[PDB]
Amino acid sequence: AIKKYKPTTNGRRNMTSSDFAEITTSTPEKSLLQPLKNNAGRNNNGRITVRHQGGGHKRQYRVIDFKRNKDNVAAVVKTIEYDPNRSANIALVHYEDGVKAYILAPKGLEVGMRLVSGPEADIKVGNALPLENIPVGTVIHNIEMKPGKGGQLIRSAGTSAQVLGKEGKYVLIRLNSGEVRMILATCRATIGSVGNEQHELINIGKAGRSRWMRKRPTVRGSVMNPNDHPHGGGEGKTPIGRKAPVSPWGQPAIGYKTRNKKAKSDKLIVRRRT
Amino acid sequence: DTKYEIMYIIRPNIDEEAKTALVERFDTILKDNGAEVIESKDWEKRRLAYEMNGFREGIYHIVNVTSPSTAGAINEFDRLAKINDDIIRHMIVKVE
Amino acid sequence: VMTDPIADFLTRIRNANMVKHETLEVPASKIKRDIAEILKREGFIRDVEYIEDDKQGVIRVFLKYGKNEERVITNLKRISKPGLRAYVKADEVPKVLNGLGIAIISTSEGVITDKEARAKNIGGEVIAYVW
Amino acid sequence: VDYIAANHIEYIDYKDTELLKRFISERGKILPRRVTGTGAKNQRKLTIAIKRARIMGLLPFVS
Amino acid sequence: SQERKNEIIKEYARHEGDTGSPEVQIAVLTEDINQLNEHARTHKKDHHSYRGLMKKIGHRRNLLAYLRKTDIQRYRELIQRLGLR
RNA sequence: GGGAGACUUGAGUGCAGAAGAGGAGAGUGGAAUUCCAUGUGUAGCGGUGAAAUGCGUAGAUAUAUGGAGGAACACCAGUGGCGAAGGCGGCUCUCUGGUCUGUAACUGACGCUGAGGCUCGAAAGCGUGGGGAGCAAACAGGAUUAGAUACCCUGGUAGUCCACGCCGUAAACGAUGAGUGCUAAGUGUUGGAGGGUUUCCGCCCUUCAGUGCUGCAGCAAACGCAUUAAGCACUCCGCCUGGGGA
Ligand SMILES: [K+]
Ligand SMILES: [K+]
Ligand SMILES: [K+]
Ligand SMILES: [K+]
Ligand SMILES: [K+]
Ligand SMILES: [K+]
Ligand SMILES: [K+]
Ligand SMILES: [K+]
Ligand SMILES: [K+]
Ligand SMILES: [Mg+2]
Ligand SMILES: [Mg+2]
Ligand SMILES: [Mg+2]
Ligand SMILES: [Mg+2]
Ligand SMILES: [Mg+2]
Ligand SMILES: [Mg+2]
Ligand SMILES: [Mg+2]
Ligand SMILES: [Mg+2]
Repeated sequence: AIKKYKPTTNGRRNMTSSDFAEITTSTPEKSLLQPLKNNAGRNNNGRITVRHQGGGHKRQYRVIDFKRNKDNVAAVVKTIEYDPNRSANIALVHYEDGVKAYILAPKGLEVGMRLVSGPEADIKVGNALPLENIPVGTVIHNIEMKPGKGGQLIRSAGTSAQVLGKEGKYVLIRLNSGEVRMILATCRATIGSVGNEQHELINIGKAGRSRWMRKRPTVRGSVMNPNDHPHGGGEGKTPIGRKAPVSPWGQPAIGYKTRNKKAKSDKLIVRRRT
Repeated sequence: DTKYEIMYIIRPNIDEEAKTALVERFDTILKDNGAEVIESKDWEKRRLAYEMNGFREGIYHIVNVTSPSTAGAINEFDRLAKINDDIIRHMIVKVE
Repeated sequence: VMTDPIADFLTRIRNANMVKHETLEVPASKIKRDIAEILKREGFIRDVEYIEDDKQGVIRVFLKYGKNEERVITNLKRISKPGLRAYVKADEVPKVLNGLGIAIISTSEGVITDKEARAKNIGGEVIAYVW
Repeated sequence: VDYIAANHIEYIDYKDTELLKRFISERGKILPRRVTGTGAKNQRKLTIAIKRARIMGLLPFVS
Repeated sequence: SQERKNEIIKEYARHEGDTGSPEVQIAVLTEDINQLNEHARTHKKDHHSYRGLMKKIGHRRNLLAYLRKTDIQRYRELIQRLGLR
């Protein structure tokens, strides 16, 4: 659940966080940890390519098994663990042959559940099947766009998609965004929705907490100089003073669609949203 | 215990052996989940008063069962019957 | 729940008397018998009899109507109530209708009428008026 | 006359479509108990059975 | 459960065949009260059923008050057996 | 009134039965509306007292096929049922309260009322998050009119639905607190019980508890109430003391 802090200090005032009740351990799997460095939004050129990133707490990467292609044996859910890299929680699972792995923790997952993967897997929370074997109307997550590539869609905490129907070699899906699109039936997905649904309700509370989470301050263009931002300049506070608000590079910021107009996936996208 | 009666409609197209396999699968579901399948019969083959799932015909199969009320056999049958495509419509009613 | 069987007795008599019923029946209690016999010997009620059952017994009262079906008992009134008790000293004993009616009183000398109570010069609890 | 009473059947299956059909007007609508002469208790039981039959397709909703 | 009710009746019966008695009635009321508390905790919004529970609680308290008024020893023994306050 | 006993009528339990839109949770069925897609098809459709807005030649309405999804549950249906009140109507299942009728086995007054407290409490409203077909404050346009910030018409946001949490008010009414006992009949109908018949179905008689109507005595200012009292009585509680100000 969400616990709210008493207003002992102005910073602490109105702050909320997760009780982490579901989390069952604080000892990640040494076998599956990998190092990660904070790129701080800088590319191989070393230039800041994405602003407002850097700093914050050090993290170790956890190797998630988005592929879920080990259909030989069932995996028993050993623990539910906190993952610094993703909004959702992860689940450590033991395969009966001794392979350890991490998966996204679906809503309702419990220690001891024996998950299965493959066409014969039953329609149970956490099981993974090719999209063709999933009955219509099912709620799924961790969808992969290309067979064997591993789940890519519907992985944030609390998100979910729904299977709407079949056609040809594709399966109709409503994504978390509400977009309805076709996806190759041979692709896999996991039954259920991503747990930790409460994540969105957290109130960060103070600037220092954003910094912990690796968000550097965001400066409004309206208070920059003309050579810095299209909105910069002017005496006193100023309105936008242009045809429309624009990014620092002049791209309109309100309502201007940026999807490629000749995208190859327009053939597979049935109904758009967002 | 409580006595239930489960009448469900198999799509008419189904093969005889496929129908038999489906019937035994669902009977096994009930038994394993904790019910006592005291009777299972192929009641009739009838036209539907109105088209159901685009079908005007179907095979009505009856299953009289008696299970502890708390047992989830009835609930599991509902889940699996709804998922399965062969069965058009299932009715589970308490019989006194 | 019933809280004053004495008042209920008086009201049973009043209702039966109003409709001029010949008889009435009540659950039997000592004080009810005392009131019934007082009325009997005062001539208000024609007759009294007692039946014994397995609950508490029963008392049956035969009403008295004069010639031309005239009602002998004008009315009954409960004086002392569970909500408020009414106790009268020897000199405080009342007269109902300047003596034409009677007042049933409970005393250490028993259940007696107003005339008897003042003759004995004792007070008590004014159970009822009758006239 | 309460046909159900005369037949003396205290259990009204929602499968006896022949039994149900004698209590619905054309178009599939249900008849009043005042029309059919039946009792109130059996009328309620008939309503439940007819509705169950309709949902399972034994009887028509309309027409 | 009727079977559960009968077994508890036997356990707390004052004498053979004693169905109605402060002890038996209070024990049965306590079991149903505990059972119905679980139901209410599961169904927070079942206000009608909850009023039934409150009536049961009031009835059991009345029986306990009567028993404590009449026989304090039986009252003490009963609260000890049933783990009541 | 106090103490020690006794009793079973009140009260409750046991045992055998009855009905029910009582509550909660999760599902599920059909009609309809709206919208979506595509046929057919051409000039209007829609609406009013009359009109116009509006939609339709970017092909509408209509029309057939489906698809989508929201909401309400036609027929049954009934001064019918259930709930303490608010209120509860598609069907299924899970959980669950209460009520009534028998029997008389049990306890043996354990009961009534109940300030203060606590719980529930239509609609509207509020917070968070969902959902959103229809309807519809606000609002837009067309009419009416002296004016029309309305009635009328075309659209239409919140809301109306869900989960959670607030809010605690209604002509929340039977404008009639609860408990108990007593006091003509007649006739409907709900759920049981017994008997006398009846082959069964069924019909006659008795009775328990509801629900109506009619109607004695009595009450009432009158209107009317009348075993479902506003009659006859007792217990407890809430409340009233000219109108306005308020
Ligand atoms: K703060
Ligand atoms: K995290
Ligand atoms: K900023
Ligand atoms: K500026
Ligand atoms: K199905
Ligand atoms: K019940
Ligand atoms: K709201
Ligand atoms: K009647
Ligand atoms: K004044
Ligand atoms: Mg940024
Ligand atoms: Mg500056
Ligand atoms: Mg510039
Ligand atoms: Mg500027
Ligand atoms: Mg300025
Ligand atoms: Mg509301
Ligand atoms: Mg008020
Ligand atoms: Mg009656």
